[PDB]
Amino acid sequence: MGGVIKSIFTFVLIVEFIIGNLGNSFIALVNCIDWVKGRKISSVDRILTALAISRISLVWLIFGSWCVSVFFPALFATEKMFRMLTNIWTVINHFSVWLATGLGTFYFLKIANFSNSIFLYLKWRVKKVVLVLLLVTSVFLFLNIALINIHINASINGYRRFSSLIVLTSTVFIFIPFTLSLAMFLLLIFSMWKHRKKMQHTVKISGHRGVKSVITFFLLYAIFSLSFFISVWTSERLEENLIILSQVMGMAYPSCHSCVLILGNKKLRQASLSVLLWLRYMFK
Ligand SMILES: Cc1cc(C(F)(F)F)nc(Nc2ccccc2-c2nnn[nH]2)n1
Ligand SMILES: Cc1cc(C(F)(F)F)nc(Nc2ccccc2-c2nnn[nH]2)n1
Repeated sequence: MGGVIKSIFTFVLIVEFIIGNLGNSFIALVNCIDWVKGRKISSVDRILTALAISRISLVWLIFGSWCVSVFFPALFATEKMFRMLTNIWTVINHFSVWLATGLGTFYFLKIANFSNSIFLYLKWRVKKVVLVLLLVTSVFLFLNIALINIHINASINGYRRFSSLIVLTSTVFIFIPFTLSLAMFLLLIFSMWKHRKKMQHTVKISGHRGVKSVITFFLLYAIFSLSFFISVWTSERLEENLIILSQVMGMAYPSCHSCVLILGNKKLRQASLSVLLWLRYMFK
């Protein structure tokens, strides 16, 4: 039963790798092309391309880790790699997750409207707010690095793997930005619903159009949240082949969330449709 599970996990990891690579590469390439040929890019475009760069870095790191675990695994068994690779992974993943959270904050501030003066101040200071949020969050990165390093050092000292708790720490420190992003998304949905309710009563229908793209983000949130809920249960519930399971699980968000951005964004959606129609045309 182990062999079939391992093969299925490897295949799903391979498809995740290729899909994430192609999606993030498409995002970065279209943004760079539009930058080169005039087309003054927007702040959202800059954030999207930076996120794509971070995600391609993360997927390359994870795929290299998998290759090292497959080819000459003796190197992977070394403690030095166990420490260095996880440190670089946590740094890159923290930066990527908080960049995504910054994109969400930019959306929430730019689009949503409220009567609370604090919200108005953050709304009109949005550009400095997101940059400070990215800079101030570095304290979380340093604390995560210190905690993971001390935990692995203690585990090694006791030994002279114990990933059930390192993965727990990673999940705990990944839920922190995710909860804020979910709360902000719910707040924006509430704002849009209230705006449309108020618009449908006084103003006639002839006069919150983003609900069309809200459906896909809800699906992504649900799927990723279910996978993460399964993660904590599986970390202690059963089995011990967590290396491949964790290696595939940690690559879902940067591999699939990018496609959601592609469909949710008008520019990326138009680029995807143009690519599809160009593929059709060249076929002749
Ligand atoms: C591909 C790879 C290899 C390694 C390792 F080489 F360091 F093992 N780590 C990780 N990062 C994780 C990401 C998500 C969940 C868990 C870990 C995790 N497992 N063990 N340590 N961190 N991803
Ligand atoms: C591209 C796009 C469009 C829409 C729309 F449906 F409102 F138009 N919504 C989102 N999502 C968010 C919305 C608010 C706050 C944060 C996120 C978020 N968090 N993580 N990723 N995006 N994104």
